[PDB]
Amino acid sequence: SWRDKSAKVQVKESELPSSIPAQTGLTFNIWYNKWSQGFAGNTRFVSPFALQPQLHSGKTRGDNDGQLFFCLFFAKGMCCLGPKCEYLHHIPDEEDIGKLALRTEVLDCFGREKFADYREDMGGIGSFRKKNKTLYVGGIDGALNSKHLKPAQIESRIRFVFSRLGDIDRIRYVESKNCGFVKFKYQANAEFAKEAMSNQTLLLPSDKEWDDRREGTGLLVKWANEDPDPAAQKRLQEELKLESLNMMVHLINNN
Amino acid sequence: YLPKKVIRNYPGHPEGTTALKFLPKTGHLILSGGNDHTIKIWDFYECLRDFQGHNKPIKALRFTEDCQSFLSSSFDRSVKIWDTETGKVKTRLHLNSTPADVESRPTNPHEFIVGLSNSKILHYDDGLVQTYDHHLSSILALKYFPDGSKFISSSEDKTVRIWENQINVPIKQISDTAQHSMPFLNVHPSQNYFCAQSMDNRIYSFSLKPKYKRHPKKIFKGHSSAGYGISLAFSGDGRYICSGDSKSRLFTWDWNTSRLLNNIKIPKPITQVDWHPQETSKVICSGAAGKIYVC
Amino acid sequence: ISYDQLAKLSYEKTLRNLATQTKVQKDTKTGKITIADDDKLVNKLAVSLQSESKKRYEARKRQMQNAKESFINDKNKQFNEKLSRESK
Amino acid sequence: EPPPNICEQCLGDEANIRMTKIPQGSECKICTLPFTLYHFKTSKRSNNIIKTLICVRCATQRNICQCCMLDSRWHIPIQLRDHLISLVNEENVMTEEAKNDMMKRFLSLKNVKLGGAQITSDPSEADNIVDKLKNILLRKSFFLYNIDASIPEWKITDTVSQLLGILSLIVNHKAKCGGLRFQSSELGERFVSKIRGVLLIDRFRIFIIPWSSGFSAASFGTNTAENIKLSLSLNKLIQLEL
Amino acid sequence: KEMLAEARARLLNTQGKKATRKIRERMLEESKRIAELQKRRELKQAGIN
RNA sequence: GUAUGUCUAAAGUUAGCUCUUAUUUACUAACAAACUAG
RNA sequence: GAAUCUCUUUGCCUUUUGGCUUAGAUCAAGUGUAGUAUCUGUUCUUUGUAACA
Ligand SMILES: [Mg+2]
Ligand SMILES: [Zn+2]
Ligand SMILES: [Zn+2]
Ligand SMILES: [Zn+2]
Repeated sequence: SWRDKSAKVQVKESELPSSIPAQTGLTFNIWYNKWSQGFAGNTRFVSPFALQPQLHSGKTRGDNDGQLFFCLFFAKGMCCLGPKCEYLHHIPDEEDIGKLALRTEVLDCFGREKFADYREDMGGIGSFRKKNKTLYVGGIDGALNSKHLKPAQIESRIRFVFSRLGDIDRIRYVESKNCGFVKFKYQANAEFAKEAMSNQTLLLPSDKEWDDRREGTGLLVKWANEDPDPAAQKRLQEELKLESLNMMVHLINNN
Repeated sequence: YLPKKVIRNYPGHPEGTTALKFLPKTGHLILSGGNDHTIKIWDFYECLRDFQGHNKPIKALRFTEDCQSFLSSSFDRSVKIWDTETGKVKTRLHLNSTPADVESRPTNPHEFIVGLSNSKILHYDDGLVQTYDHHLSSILALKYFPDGSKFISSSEDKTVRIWENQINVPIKQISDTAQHSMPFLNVHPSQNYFCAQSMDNRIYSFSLKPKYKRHPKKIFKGHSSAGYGISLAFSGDGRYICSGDSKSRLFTWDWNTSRLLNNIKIPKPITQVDWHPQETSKVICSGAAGKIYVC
Repeated sequence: ISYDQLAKLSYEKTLRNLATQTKVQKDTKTGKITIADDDKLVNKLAVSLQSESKKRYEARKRQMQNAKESFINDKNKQFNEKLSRESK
Repeated sequence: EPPPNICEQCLGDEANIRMTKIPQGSECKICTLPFTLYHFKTSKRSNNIIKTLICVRCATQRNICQCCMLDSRWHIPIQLRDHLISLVNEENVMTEEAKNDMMKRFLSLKNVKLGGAQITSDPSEADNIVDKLKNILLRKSFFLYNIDASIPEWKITDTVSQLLGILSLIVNHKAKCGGLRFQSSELGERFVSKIRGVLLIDRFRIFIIPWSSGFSAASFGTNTAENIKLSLSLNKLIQLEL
Repeated sequence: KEMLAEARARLLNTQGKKATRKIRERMLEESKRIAELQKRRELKQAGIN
């Protein structure tokens, strides 16, 4: 397990890529750290680093310091200071999200600040108004490097990938729109998976395109909307009413 | 003569059947490009074949005057030239934009024009030949002249540009301040008029002259053609005009007075309207239903 | 005449319109007054106000219809009608 | 200069807590107006710094505190307390949250307590709706049948783990079917020992099958038109069981 | 005839060229808007949401 | 010729009359016989 | 005798002139090509009966 061992150095300091992005312009804007005088070619890229949870989990200083905010670069898979990082370098389990119960509707599980509503792109950190658990998973075209697959195999790959990242409520790949909808037991598992599979690939090492892994543009994990079919609205309303009845019991026990 | 009764069934797609045309001068086949499925051909009654190799719906399905192969303009960024006898692969134009109506010059089977929606038109042979970039908007519909040798283009702009046989530069660009656009247009078969729909619910008619200015009172006003890609039609040797609308109605027209004749109540916006070059009184129409009602 | 007299005469006209046609509870905490209002009377007032608005609408269209001195567009002939009404 | 709303749970189980005021600290996360921001630490040696993220007027418009963003009286989310007030009064009291910037500023500067804030504001109507709440509560692979869509994957993992002593799992919800998978030979023998038997999660019955085939998600169906059809046929097979 | 026709062309010149180009631009907005709705109705009868 | 304005999928959100045809006239053009803008 | 509809007149203005200064200021001295617009000239047109499902 991960409670026993210490967290590993996932990458050296010298083995990180530079913070200067890929050149998408003429000159480098050192205030916003971006490129200008031209916009042709994608800023977006396949991320070079993956998570690999069972190898790289472990006990950091964050367990010694008692802090229970997770590590944004463990989820990206690109921490330099492995066992010394102030944040947590393991999967969010039930007890850690249980200790996140006081602050996870204000901050996320990485210490980032949740904003008013979502972006126009529906991707980012998240809201304090929706108890959002479902992640839209698009961008599967370049995540497969435009390889012809059946939808059941892609759904199997997305199920096996997001099974590494916590407890799963429900995954449904859409064959007609080429996207998944990965719903989790907790909100913090959804936050951790959105940071985790940000711009990685669904490619297995058993396939021939493993050398040309970082060619296209990877996944697109984003926060999803409500599920607009009335059956999932029905299950949403009845699960929210059951959680409200639990909170009825809590409010009567309080006063 | 006028169409007056909704005669035959022809149950095509359960989807839209978004394109209907005829073989010129031999009214034997039709074409029907539905939303989900592929192209079907009805005779006169009978059926012939499907044309698999599309995934998305199809704007227009234009023949040649060689008539052996038609041209498919699908929404899936791909233009395919299909034989009417076997149905094989001549070209597969994988494009950049969703193509508009895809037409062919009456002289050559080589000469072959594809409209786009990124404001360009590409001429081809049996393979790029020459671009065409003067429309500012997405280009909607194309035509030609008697026996070709020039070319007609109209867009989501109000402009109509007569281009020539492989020449970028327009002879005339047709624009006023009150024109909506020209979303579809067919040559009147005396090959001297110039009819075109416009989303003031009106069918304008220009000339084919050097002094190219329009003629008054030949404007066909009583429609609801505002938000659908509705076709025009012409009878044998130019006796009437048929045109669909969004009232689930088909409207015919005279020439000298240009007034309403038959307001049929065909059971969804009636869009694709063709005459016969053989039968001098009957008109094939299809809306978004798929059932191809013949009048 | 004047807006006071004209309000008075329109009130007399609407009472003539009714002549051609023809409890109160409160809570403790909220104190909001619930008045029982009969549905026939509610939608009869609604149909009456819509009929008055449509009657005024059609009479105003009747005034809009009339065209019979020197003008370029429609607003101009309205302004010339205004000057012809100023000339007494 | 109003003092902040910070409830007893954000500050924590201490009596002497030293916070830091910054006048015109940051834009609040509701209306993007600046305000005096109070950041502190729950203990003296806490690693987490806790700051107010909304202004005082946005706090009193929702009757919520500024740090944990829950109710001042009840310490619960805004959406759920609005849902509870809708359960009580039979009136859909919803919190009208803005989306335009000028609408955010406009909706925060006005003197009103919007949403369900007025009910929990004074303690009298708070305890009135509380005993109305009391009046309401007085009134090595396997295949799985019979999974209604309200049964998650994590409950199917948790009940099988609870009946054992603690292994992956694949459930097609549009096909309403389930499957379980592991590697240990003795774990399947122990799963047979701790029982087509029935899994009882929350009285919802799930039938088990020893599935000798190695199922992928393709075994549950290749498409969505197969999933609903197989779900109907398998519910008819359940009626054949019954 | 030419001078009288030009005179009755210039007496019609009521709106300025900025008002003329605003009527032109609002006409272009309505034409682009109805073309956008035309394209959406085609894609909605198609099924592409 | 400027100011300035407008367009631009890489990323997929879940069920008398009708007509051809020429002359004339009017307004426009950084289009021609190295440079000129509010 | 009670009242509806249509007109005529009156009253309300109903798509009803929404700043200023030196009237704010000054007015072709060509051609060819082209575009746009208009005039004029020119030609053409005016149903019963029977059987079967
Ligand atoms: Mg200036
Ligand atoms: Zn770290
Ligand atoms: Zn605020
Ligand atoms: Zn709090």
